[PDB]
Amino acid sequence: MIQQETRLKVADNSGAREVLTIKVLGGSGRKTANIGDVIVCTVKNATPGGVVKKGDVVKAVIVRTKSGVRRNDGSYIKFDENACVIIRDDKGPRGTRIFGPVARELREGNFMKIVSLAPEVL
Amino acid sequence: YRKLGRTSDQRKAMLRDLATSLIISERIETTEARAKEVRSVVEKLITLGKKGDLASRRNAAKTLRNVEILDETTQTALQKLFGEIAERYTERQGGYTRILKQGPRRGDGAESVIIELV
Amino acid sequence: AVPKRRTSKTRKNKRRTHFKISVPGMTECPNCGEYKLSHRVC
Amino acid sequence: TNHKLIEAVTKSQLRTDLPSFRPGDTLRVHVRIIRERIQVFEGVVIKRRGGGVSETFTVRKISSGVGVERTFPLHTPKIEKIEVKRRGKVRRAKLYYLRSLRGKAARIQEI
Amino acid sequence: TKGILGRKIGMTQVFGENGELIPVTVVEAKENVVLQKKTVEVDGYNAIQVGFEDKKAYKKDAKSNKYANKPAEGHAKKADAAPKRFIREFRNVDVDAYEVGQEVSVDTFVAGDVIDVTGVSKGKGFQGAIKRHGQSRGPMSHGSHFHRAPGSVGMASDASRVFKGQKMPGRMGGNTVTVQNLEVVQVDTENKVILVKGNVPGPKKGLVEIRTSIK
RNA sequence: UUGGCACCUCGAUGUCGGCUCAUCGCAUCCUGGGGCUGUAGUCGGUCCCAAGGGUUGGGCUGUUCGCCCAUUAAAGCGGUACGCGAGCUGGGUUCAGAACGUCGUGAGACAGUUCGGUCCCUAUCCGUCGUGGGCGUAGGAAAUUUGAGAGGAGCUGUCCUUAGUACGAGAGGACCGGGAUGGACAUACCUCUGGUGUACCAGUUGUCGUGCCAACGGCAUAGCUGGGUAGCUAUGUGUGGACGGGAUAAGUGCUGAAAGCAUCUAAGCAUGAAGCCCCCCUCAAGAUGAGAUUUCCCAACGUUAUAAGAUCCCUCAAAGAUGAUGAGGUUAAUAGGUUCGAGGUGGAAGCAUGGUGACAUGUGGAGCUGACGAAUACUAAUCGAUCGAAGACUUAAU
RNA sequence: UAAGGAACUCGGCAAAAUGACCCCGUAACUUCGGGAGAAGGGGUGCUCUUAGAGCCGCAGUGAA
Ligand SMILES: CC[C@H]1OC(=O)[C@@](C)(F)C(=O)[C@H](C)[C@@H](O[C@@H]2O[C@H](C)C[C@H](N(C)C)[C@H]2O)[C@](C)(OC)C[C@@H](C)C(=O)[C@H](C)[C@H]2N(CCCCn3cc(-c4cccc(N)c4)nn3)C(=O)O[C@]12C
Ligand SMILES: [K+]
Ligand SMILES: [K+]
Ligand SMILES: [Mg+2]
Ligand SMILES: [Mg+2]
Ligand SMILES: [Mg+2]
Ligand SMILES: [Mg+2]
Ligand SMILES: [Mg+2]
Ligand SMILES: [Mg+2]
Ligand SMILES: [Mg+2]
Ligand SMILES: [Mg+2]
Ligand SMILES: [Mg+2]
Ligand SMILES: [Mg+2]
Ligand SMILES: [Mg+2]
Ligand SMILES: [Mg+2]
Ligand SMILES: [Mg+2]
Ligand SMILES: [Mg+2]
Ligand SMILES: [Mg+2]
Ligand SMILES: [Mg+2]
Ligand SMILES: [Mg+2]
Ligand SMILES: [Mg+2]
Ligand SMILES: [Mg+2]
Ligand SMILES: [Mg+2]
Ligand SMILES: [Mg+2]
Ligand SMILES: [Mg+2]
Ligand SMILES: [Mg+2]
Ligand SMILES: [Mg+2]
Ligand SMILES: [Mg+2]
Ligand SMILES: [Mg+2]
Ligand SMILES: [Mg+2]
Ligand SMILES: [Mg+2]
Ligand SMILES: [Mg+2]
Ligand SMILES: [Zn+2]
Repeated sequence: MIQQETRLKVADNSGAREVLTIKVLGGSGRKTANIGDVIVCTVKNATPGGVVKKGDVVKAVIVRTKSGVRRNDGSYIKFDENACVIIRDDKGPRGTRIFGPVARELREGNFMKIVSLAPEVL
Repeated sequence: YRKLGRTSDQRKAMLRDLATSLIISERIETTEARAKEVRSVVEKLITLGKKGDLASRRNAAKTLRNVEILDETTQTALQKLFGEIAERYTERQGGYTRILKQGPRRGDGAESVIIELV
Repeated sequence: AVPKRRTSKTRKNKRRTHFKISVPGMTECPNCGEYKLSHRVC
Repeated sequence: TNHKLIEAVTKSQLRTDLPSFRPGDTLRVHVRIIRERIQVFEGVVIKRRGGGVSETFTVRKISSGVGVERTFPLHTPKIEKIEVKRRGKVRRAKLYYLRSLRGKAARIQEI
Repeated sequence: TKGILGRKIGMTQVFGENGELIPVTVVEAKENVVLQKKTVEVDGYNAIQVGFEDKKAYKKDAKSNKYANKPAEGHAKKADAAPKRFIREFRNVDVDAYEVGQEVSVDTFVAGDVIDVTGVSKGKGFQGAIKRHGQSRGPMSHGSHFHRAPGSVGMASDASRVFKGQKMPGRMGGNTVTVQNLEVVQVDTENKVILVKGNVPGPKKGLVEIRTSIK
């Protein structure tokens, strides 16, 4: 459950460490976003030498949330943190690695490169 | 359950007081709502007495007040409950109390009732 | 906050149409030949 | 019970091959994922709740340093098998205190 | 089309084909009987009257609705049925396919049928604009003295009145509500139960009317 | 709008912005329909019809406004005392303090600025939202209803396919259709995920009690802490609005004269919008025009007693401020108790064993358990009392 | 009080958070006194032996 001003860890090696959510995309009046949704964010904290730098306005896909998600079989998955991945327009990751587990809903979202690079897909 | 115009602790204390008073006197006059709550409290205490084991006695002592009852003998309310009252109700399956309405009080119009052991 | 006009006698009595009490619910007691409230004991 | 009609109409949905387990136990849950494969979720049971066909249980694991929790209805056909690997020693029904712990501080003693 | 009356028992869930969780409402629709057939020639419209949940027979000095009064008893005897607790009319069905006194069984519906369910929603008593009409609160701090009030109720000299239809506090719930395009999940002839996908209006034990969906 | 005028108000018509809640207009921002185009296509420009619905979250500023960030189908313009302070706020602006610049000999002052600075009111009438009582509806009554009329709802994105087809050197890339899935909104509901859960379970601190050990009770925010049933709930679970029929707008015509021809028009005949009337949901016969159907009841002398039927009173909850509604009142499961359960907690007390001891283990998924399910008349719904029609007249009738 | 965490607002107003004792450790600047409780970190229960060994809970200045 990600809204404007929510801060998210970045689960890739693109340079960004923490981002702040600027906008939840996908319609007028949309307030919250979850796993697989795309957000506009600003990089509040970055590591040295990364492609993505502090102060940049980028787009990211949410890959895990504390709220988690509910699947049609009545099962749920929840994570210990909110983490996102910086993406390009082609939905490919800007970084070259993905850290930590990501939700399988990314596959339905067509973030196949992220799913492939993830060390675990639950 | 009713709130009886009291906070939780006050209500619990009043219910313990009323139940012990009913055990001591076998018949008391109070308000209707008070009696409608006291009946459940007192009947559960009598159930504990009919059980009669040490655990049931200690559970009853959780609720009963420490009031002595004076043939110049002396016994506590818990003793009376686990002796005389339990023995009198050994063969009855619930319904140990009955409420009898009497009409409003002069001072505040409260519906006075008498609740007594059957 | 305050009445704009005084209330007429007519309006006051119309309002008081329902302001009354009812005779209590009472039944005869057999032995004593008196009356009591229904579902109450002497 | 619950309502007799509800119990009667949902009796057929209940499974009779699930092992007994309690919170604090480690389970391997073999979940069918679909190309139909089985993915094993191994972790500690932190909560069981509800009753009848509505009963659910939650299992928690640490995946690459990130806590993950999976909640399943007890009688979902999507679970192939449940194996009780370990029998933990706990003092309460809901192990929510494990969420804020990490490493050895999150260890659960065995029976 | 098709129609039946029942009592809402409660909510539960089932597992469908491919294992998806289907939340369902259990409706007990036993003891449904056609009491009357209204026609255009006599009543001016076509409908079937269905009674549901047999009640006790008439007795002298009955003090509650548990016992049929003499008008209700005569109405039921005309159909050769026991007096019923709930009586409702169905205009959607075709009256030429029913006889007076015939049972309306749960087997009338079939799994997969699309239905509309009507019932009286749960009562909530006197409620304010925030809950009843879903309005916004005023600020809870910053000196505010406006929290759950309804707000301005009109304009100035024009119009010097509050319009009809203004949203204000008042009794909430207890209204007839129709939920449309639900699905029948399962029909269980024994126990006379219909499982409706989703949820329906009203408290447990409340009367519900199941009809074939208009749309 | 800035003004002009000075006609209501100075025995008071509270001023800006914001919040809450809207409501109306159309010179239409989006969506729907259409003409022209310097309209190849995708996009645009302009004009006409169209007010059904929709029309944002932030940074700065008291701000309105405006600029900017990021969205969106779109972020329309106006009216309602520049809507709305007996609904709120009070940052700004007519107050007493103080200071700067400036003007003044001065007291003080300001096309200025700066820090600080009390927002009263128990609703009589109309109005509005709910909810009862009386009478009427030509007998009385129970239930089921028709629908005059009224209210609600009315939005829209993206993707796939048609089709990489039509068009186009190329780049690019359709209409018309057909499928899928969302955003916002509305509504119902607690199976699920969670919240709450002050008479549920457990752990724990200080202190005072129950004579002591043990076990418990009081108080400390429910002392605190970890869970949690019902109920109530959203952030949770379902459902709804892109349909169709009739009549139309701007348009487009067919046939067709006045006017030999031409011409959508003058008479005729079609077609044509998210708009109109229906379709969908809700209320509705005080619809005094008071409707309909089925069933029940039937007296004598205004009076007495009554019928069918209601109530009073009492036990209550799915209902509820109170009335009202619904479940029941002994020919009874309505509530309480009792017994058995579901769920919740998580292993009672006592005793035994092990340990120096704090403790541990076993008896034993134990003990306890508000609201949830069932069974059971043990307790209380006693006796009783009140109301309640007797069916008018006139005219026609196969 | 889920998720979020000043997006509220003129303004974090109000509330939340901090808080005791013991031990580590502490910057610019300075009128050399200060700044300073700067900041930031560790330990508190119970039992037994004479600093060790144990015991229990989600939590030990377990409340205020
Ligand atoms: C809080 C109560 C006071 O209300 C108000 O102060 C306000 C908030 F209601 C208020 O300011 C009203 C609104 C005022 O009226 C406005 O006047 C404007 C000029 C015009 C406007 N309209 C016509 C456009 C009017 O509505 C005025 C003049 O009160 C000062 C009304 C007149 C009749 C007036 O003087 C009245 C009598 C005024 N007052 C003097 C207080 C004088 C100041 N004060 C004294 C105290 C106090 C005294 C003792 C103890 C304590 N603890 C406090 N608190 N405040 C009182 O003792 O009581 C009230 C009612
Ligand atoms: K729930
Ligand atoms: K009528
Ligand atoms: Mg009470
Ligand atoms: Mg207390
Ligand atoms: Mg359980
Ligand atoms: Mg708000
Ligand atoms: Mg307040
Ligand atoms: Mg002017
Ligand atoms: Mg003049
Ligand atoms: Mg004036
Ligand atoms: Mg005046
Ligand atoms: Mg126009
Ligand atoms: Mg800021
Ligand atoms: Mg104004
Ligand atoms: Mg006003
Ligand atoms: Mg001054
Ligand atoms: Mg000078
Ligand atoms: Mg200040
Ligand atoms: Mg109509
Ligand atoms: Mg439940
Ligand atoms: Mg719950
Ligand atoms: Mg002791
Ligand atoms: Mg004391
Ligand atoms: Mg004291
Ligand atoms: Mg919170
Ligand atoms: Mg939280
Ligand atoms: Mg934070
Ligand atoms: Mg802000
Ligand atoms: Mg703001
Ligand atoms: Mg403060
Ligand atoms: Mg302290
Ligand atoms: Zn008497």
